[PDB]
Amino acid sequence: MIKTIAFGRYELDTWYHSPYPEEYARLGRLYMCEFCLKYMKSQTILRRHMAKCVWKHPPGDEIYRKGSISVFEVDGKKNKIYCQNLCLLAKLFLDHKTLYYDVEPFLFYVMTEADNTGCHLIGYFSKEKNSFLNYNVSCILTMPQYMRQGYGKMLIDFSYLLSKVEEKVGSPERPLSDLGLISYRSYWKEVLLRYLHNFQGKEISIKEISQETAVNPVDIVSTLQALQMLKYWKGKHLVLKRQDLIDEWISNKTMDPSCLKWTPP
Amino acid sequence: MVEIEIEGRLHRISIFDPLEIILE
Ligand SMILES: CC(=O)SCCNC(=O)CCNC(=O)[C@H](O)C(C)(C)COP(=O)(O)OP(=O)(O)OC[C@H]1O[C@@H](n2cnc3c(N)ncnc32)[C@H](O)[C@@H]1OP(=O)(O)O
Ligand SMILES: [Zn+2]
Repeated sequence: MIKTIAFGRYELDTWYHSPYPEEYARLGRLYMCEFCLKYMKSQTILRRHMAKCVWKHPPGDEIYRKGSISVFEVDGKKNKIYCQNLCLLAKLFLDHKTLYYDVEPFLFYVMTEADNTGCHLIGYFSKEKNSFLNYNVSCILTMPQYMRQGYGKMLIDFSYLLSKVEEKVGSPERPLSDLGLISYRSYWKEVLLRYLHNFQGKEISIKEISQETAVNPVDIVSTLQALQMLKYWKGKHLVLKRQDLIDEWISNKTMDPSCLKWTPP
Repeated sequence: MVEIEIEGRLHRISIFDPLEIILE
């Protein structure tokens, strides 16, 4: 079974089983087109494929661009096959992905990095078109080669940026994997410390903060507590402004909102 | 409203009430 995948110039170890056809899933290695995400049995097949394949980026629309860094919005109804391949690809690095086959109700936000051969996949997140639970991310992943460089954070940030622009608040779909939780804590703490740094008033509601960041109140409260910034007193709750933490908090690993060009689908 | 624990105590907090931002 699948231990490795060739992806562009990288050779990547898989963490988890993913349900590819047993035709493919009985091999040890799997050869992927880095641009259209077709999976193949051998180098020599991949090689002929790259000679035929016209794609140099993901389908859909490019809704963020800042130099070499893009995000594309791909509709799972319009690009059913690309989105499926991407879900299969992701299950190799997620313990549990809820859905693979049915990508129609999803939009896929594919972040890339451009070099002279094309726009290379850094990572993605999926979004329900219409979430009863107001989840603004279903699944998020940064590819192994790109992990721990700040990209996942840009992705998360970009999810809440779409939320601001839609005038919604959002949260990631429960349950969070452990790397997901570590990543969302770091993001949320940062959003909170940033907010308080710029805020000058003597009081705020959790709701105001939620309305401004598009972060969910329970996620805010939850982070305040992780930060031991929620205190109790008289018979009311106070927010403790930890300056040690704010100044702790002070490589182009940011999403710049003036580089978004988007209408909600 | 939302529930959690602080300094060994159960607490419950509003998300609409203004909370005193405080220092020491
Ligand atoms: C709702 C969901 O979809 S939950 C499922 C989430 N997806 C996964 O688990 C798939 C596998 N995981 C991933 O793809 C990635 O770990 C992601 C997307 C969660 C994070 O991507 P990355 O690009 O590595 O995150 P990024 O580099 O921005 O770092 C995010 C934070 O997590 C920390 N971090 C990332 N990986 C680790 C790790 N392996 N161990 C400890 N901390 C880590 C970083 O230190 C950083 O925090 P800090 O700024 O406070 O130092
Ligand atoms: Zn291809």
